[PDB]
Amino acid sequence: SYQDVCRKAKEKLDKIEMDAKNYETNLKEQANNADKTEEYRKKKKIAIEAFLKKIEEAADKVAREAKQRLDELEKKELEKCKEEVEKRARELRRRIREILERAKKWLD
Amino acid sequence: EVQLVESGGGLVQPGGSLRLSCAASGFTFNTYWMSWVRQAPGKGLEWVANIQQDGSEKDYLNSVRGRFTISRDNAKKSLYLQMNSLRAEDTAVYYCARDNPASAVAFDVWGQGAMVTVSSALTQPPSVSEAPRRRVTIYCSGSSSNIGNNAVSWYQQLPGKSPKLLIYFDDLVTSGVSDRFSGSKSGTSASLAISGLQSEDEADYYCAAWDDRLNGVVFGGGTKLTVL
Repeated sequence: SYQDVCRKAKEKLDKIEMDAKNYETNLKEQANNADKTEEYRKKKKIAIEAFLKKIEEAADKVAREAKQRLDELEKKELEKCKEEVEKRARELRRRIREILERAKKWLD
Repeated sequence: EVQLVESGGGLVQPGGSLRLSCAASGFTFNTYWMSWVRQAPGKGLEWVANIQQDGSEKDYLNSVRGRFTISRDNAKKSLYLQMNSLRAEDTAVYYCARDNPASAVAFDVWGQGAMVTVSSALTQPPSVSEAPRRRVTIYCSGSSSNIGNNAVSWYQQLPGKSPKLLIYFDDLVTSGVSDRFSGSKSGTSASLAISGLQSEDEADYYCAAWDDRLNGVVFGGGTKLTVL
């Protein structure tokens, strides 16, 4: 069902968003407590970027497959869902960038 | 301190019921997915269930559907597993686990396990070996519905200990885990490479991934690593 595809996509994006939120919450504790050496700051920036790339890839995959799934179903409201999924992914990508911007500030 | 403590284990008759509980502390329990994973005596890991932050979604191992119920009470920071219609196949140590990142289906915190007595999709090599300071690789062969489309996790289990997450999202290393453990995924197979082998690396290693067809987490059969 197109409505089920939409709901499941929104649920998956909420799950990824909560993963990014818990990641940032734990990162606030990790950066503030660590010995911020030149090697640590270089390594932690890479680790954060690697983690946020995985989250961004996961959200991109959800939006891409939902858009494809809906395009096939219309060959059997829909565009409203397409817009909300695109909107959620866009908002999630802005959130991911903002976590990376703040992490770079706590490390320096 | 991030901790998960299970209780409620015991001996039950076949057809009976038992309720396990898990007390969580050291983290915001209400913001995480939580899970149960079991291990029959002398056997490999087998995932049982997941539950979303507020109970909006539940995932189950097919063989426990209609018998088990996962639930949580965020005020009491507790995860539960109500087990009904018990069978001999359900005898196992049941581990309470945190599922984080939930989008990677990775069990990043494990409890010590509660023992319960009622009285294949992923292929791994049964054994791998090498001398200290050398390297080994452990394959994990799957299909398009699991490894092909979903993030792979790797776990290390030392004798008499709970499993520990090493790798998640196919190749991200858990914070605190040595960078000599590395993961990779190509097509429908995954690999864990361990270089700089130490005597403490002697353990069973398990891969896992979500499977779209089985609608659940699948684990490999495990690999016993021996250090010469």
